[PDB]
Amino acid sequence: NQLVRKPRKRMVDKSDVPALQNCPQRRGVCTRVYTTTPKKPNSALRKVCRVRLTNGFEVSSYIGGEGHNLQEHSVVLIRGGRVKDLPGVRYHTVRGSLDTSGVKDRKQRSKYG
Amino acid sequence: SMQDPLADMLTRIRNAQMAEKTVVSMPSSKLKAAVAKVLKDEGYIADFQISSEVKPQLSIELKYFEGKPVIEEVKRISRPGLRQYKSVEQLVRGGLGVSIVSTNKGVMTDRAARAAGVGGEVV
Amino acid sequence: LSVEEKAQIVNEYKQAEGDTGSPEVQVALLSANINKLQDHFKANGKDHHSRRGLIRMVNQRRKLLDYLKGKDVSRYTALIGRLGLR
RNA sequence: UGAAAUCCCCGGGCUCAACCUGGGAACUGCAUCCAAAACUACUGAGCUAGAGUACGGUAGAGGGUGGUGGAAUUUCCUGUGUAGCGGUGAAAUGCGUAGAUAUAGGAAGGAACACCAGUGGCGAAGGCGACCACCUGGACUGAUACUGACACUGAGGUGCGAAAGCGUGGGGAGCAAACAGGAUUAGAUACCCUGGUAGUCCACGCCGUAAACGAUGUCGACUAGCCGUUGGGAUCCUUGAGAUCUUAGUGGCGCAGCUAACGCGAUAAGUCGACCGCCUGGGGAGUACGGCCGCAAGGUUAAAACUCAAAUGAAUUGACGGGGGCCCGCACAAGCGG
Repeated sequence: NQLVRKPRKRMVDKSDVPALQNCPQRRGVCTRVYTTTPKKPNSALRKVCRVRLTNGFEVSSYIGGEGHNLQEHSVVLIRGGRVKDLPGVRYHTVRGSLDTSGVKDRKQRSKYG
Repeated sequence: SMQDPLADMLTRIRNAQMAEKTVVSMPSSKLKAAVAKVLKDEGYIADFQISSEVKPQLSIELKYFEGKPVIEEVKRISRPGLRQYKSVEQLVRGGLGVSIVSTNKGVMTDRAARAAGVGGEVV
Repeated sequence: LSVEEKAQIVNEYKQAEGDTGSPEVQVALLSANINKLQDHFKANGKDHHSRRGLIRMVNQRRKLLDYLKGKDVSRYTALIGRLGLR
């Protein structure tokens, strides 16, 4: 009777990947490439790329190589996925629309001897 | 106010099965306090003896069936929206002593063609 | 409110002499008491604890009239034509 | 009637299988028509058990308007009088050619009503304490007579709402946000002292909030006992010094049951019912923006972005405390010495 006069409304769940609006990947251009420091238990010098996505959105993506060359105006593809240490990043630069290099041998996303 | 009288039967019964009270008296009404006849035909006997003239109080003679009573859970009533108006989709708990039915023609359970109402189980 | 006022408001609303309980008599016993209390609340306007006993008499009269109007409009029209109501 | 496909069960054809296909089932639905009359509708008449009326009788800080008291503080007059004000974690301001706490005295003025005072009472809540009168509300209580479901709840709405604030005008003892000093401390913007305007008080109007709490919505029915208490009533050999049952409140334990536990336990957090309000991880935030209200202070309705993997409840062990109680040791001071 209380349920009949207003029913139970379900709560919507927002995306935790706001940019790339329901897309798997979405390319942008690197605004700035830099390093920032992890959250309190961890310590490293981890390479980020602030990218301006082609939606007009402007997010920070992670570069998960063992050394990269995204040189300050590159044309990366990003994909979803948070990096728990870096506070306020939500994306990964995929490794293979620009550069892949190294040894990796325990691969993707990699190179192929 | 008091505005569901046969859930007041099934609660006066239940609270005295929860005590060890011998008899429950209550000022209840026609055929849906011959729910009491159904409940204590299929089940047991009582005297059950609706007995006055102008305040006709019925007196279930509960009995205690060895050790701990046989009414474990009764109520399951409808009053608004709490409800059974079924067409057989009605209770089958153990398939036993099933569910008093309270509608248009005669209070029974599970024997004739169909047509549900409401009550609730012996066990 | 008085003993002899309340006996005389019974006396011209009786309807079968032993009666003091019909919604004729009760609405008349209330309507008289509401009117006589209106003298009190012009003089005593800060008395809120006794306004509430008056608003109870207004609401007890409105329920009794809605009872009688839905039940017998001929007794309702006569009662409302007495008592100066509506 | 619910197209066919699909889905489903049984088959047939693809070399098997996808896939293709036959037949069935299903499509929980809809409308029409015929029957039944346990029940929540409706219509007609009833009944008295819910609810209300008349009639006594008590109890009450229920409310409102006036008045009268008594104790104390302060401030004023006049008298008697002589050095002061050894608060406290410690001293600093008002006093003597102006008499100093002050008399056995008088007058004025506000404001609060000791004792009674009580897990007491009344009120819907907020609240209400002197006494008397007047005006008035509801309960409780006893029999009897009457009405005959007249009831319950309640989104909207509309009233009433501690304090403090706010206009507008009286009032102004005492107390006292602000503030002045005086202390205390690294500082002290505070806790302590001496003052002290708003405010507190009265009238009318506004606000509309509180840890507005029993952190527990209202109504109704049922479910072991024992011990108090308030207002009634009835029975008891009856002196009551009383006793018992019965009601409506207010408390202390506690069986069943429930509870995460604490605990609740006829004043349920048990057992059920009717209706309403509300909640959906923590922050952001009861916040922005809008609307409504307010004279203002602001209230009420009320989010998102972003952020974090937690916050949270209750109990347990420990450690700790400028918590408490017991206990001990040249720990405390007797006839030692840098």
